[PDB]
Amino acid sequence: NTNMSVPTDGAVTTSQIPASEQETLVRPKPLLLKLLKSVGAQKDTYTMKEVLFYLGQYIMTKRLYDEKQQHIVYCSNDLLGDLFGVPSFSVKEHRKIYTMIYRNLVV
Amino acid sequence: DGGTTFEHLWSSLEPD
Repeated sequence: NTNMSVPTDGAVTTSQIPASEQETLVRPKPLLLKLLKSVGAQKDTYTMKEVLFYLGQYIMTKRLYDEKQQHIVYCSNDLLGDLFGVPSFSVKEHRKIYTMIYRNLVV
Repeated sequence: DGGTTFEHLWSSLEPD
């Protein structure tokens, strides 16, 4: 008996195989590299998670986002927003985030 | 969603 109703989290692959692709390291530009390496990036190749990590440092440390709404990043007059293809951006739009970064990498 | 910190929602927006 087990009254502890817990999900059996394990590598159980009967019908499906986990949808997991090798996290593609993205290709940067000098502009990205300057922001990355200036916020503590040791890498020259980095995955999407690492973009979130390092690119987020840049937005934070420069305080390019709004004062009242953290989910609203202006970064206007900077290269960041520009390069994303935007005047400002919302971190709520995941798809936009991917594409704004993807705009700057080669695949 | 309230006022979720830029620190988290940005760094946690990746698929998996």
